[PDB]
Amino acid sequence: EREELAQQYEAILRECGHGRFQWTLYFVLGLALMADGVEVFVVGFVLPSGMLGLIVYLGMMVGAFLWGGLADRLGRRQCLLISLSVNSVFAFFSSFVQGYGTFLFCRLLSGVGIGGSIPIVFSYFSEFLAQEKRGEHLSWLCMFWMIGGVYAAAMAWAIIPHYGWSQFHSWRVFVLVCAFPSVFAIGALTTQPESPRFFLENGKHDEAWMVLKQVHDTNMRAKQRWGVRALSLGGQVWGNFLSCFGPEYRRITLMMMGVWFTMSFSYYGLTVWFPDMIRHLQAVDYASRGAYMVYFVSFLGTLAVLPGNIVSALLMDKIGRLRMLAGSSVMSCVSCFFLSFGNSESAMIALLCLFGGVSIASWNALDVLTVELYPSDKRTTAFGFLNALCKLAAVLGISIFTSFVGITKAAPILFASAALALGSSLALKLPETRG
Ligand SMILES: COCc1nn2c(CN3C[C@@H](CCC(F)(F)F)CC3=O)c(C(F)(F)F)nc2s1
Repeated sequence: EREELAQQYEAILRECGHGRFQWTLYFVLGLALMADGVEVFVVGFVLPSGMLGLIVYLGMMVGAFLWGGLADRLGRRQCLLISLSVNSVFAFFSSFVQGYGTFLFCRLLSGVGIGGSIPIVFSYFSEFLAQEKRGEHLSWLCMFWMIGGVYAAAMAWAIIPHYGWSQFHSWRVFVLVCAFPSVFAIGALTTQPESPRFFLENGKHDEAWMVLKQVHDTNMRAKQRWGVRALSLGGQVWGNFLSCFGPEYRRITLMMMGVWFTMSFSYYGLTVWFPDMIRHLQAVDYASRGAYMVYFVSFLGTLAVLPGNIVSALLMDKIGRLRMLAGSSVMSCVSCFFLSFGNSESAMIALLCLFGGVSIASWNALDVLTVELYPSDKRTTAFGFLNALCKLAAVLGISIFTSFVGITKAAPILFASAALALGSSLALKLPETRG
């Protein structure tokens, strides 16, 4: 069967152990995730400078599902290469455009390219990690999203600190420097093999043996008519997506959808309500008598997330994944309640940092759970579907929370708190990755 092969694969991985190969691949996929973080920041904060920049999220969901589904039939390295190439190509194109139409079309296609970054990188990394400590290592890899977010925030604060709302223009230079991480990720990933789990599942056992030999050698330095092809490939992708909701994985997938949607909705609503709330406070304080404030707030908020991820990774395996996920979701809800006490910009930044640092642990734990609960034959399909669900949640939360801006700080707080409470409730029902 396929369960007995998993035990053999885990035995080979454990016998080899961690080493150079895993860390090199860790940095490669870290660059790949840095690209995704950069694009998320760019869409969330830079593109509006109005509401029509959400097209990039709406394309990120499509790309996430498409690349996740394809990665099971074609490969994690090949499909990640294709997706990162699309993202880099269109991010590079965006710089030379001369209007918002072409600019947003290029950003939409680059978002389609980068949508499948997270699913494929997480499945691809988890397929090289032994069960002994893969939670801590996936949590370590989660850091690179924060690195990319802070990188983009710093480059925006340094390059274009002024609004477009009243390579030559500063924003074009910012665009291409933000595209750089994708190019570095592609260049790094071209030097990596293909995950042997995918080869073994497809039937290329000899290629899986070659990949495992490469891993061991690297670690040893330590211690129309023809259109039926596309039609059938899409058919396999659809069949895997439908099997994710089969007699088994239906309850698991529904719980995963609920928790992922709650987390993403809350986070993406709040991180767009925070700079807007601070800016409205500044406006009313100047009335009590240009854009680099948003980028500085984003830089601080995404930088504050990194200590939380340091603590999460070191404690992911010592404590667990259900315990971490629950103790992070309820703490995120509590911090959403605390958001009321942020009655001034000074406190608003501190509460934003607190919320991010508290919440990163639930995302780490849920990554590990979603890669440990789905077999390799549907890991990337389900992960890409849930990433598309998260992007839709991000669009919905951004829209709602930006509609709340300047009216009341209790509606965003209660929306996020209810979302996180429902997410924590559904997370408590998630089965332990063990079963
Ligand atoms: C989109 O849903 C599938 C996944 N997305 N995703 C991410 C990307 N992040 C990090 C989150 C930070 C929340 C807060 F508040 F803690 F900072 C926001 C987001 O989108 C990661 C990680 F970056 F952590 F590696 N892991 C996965 S799975």
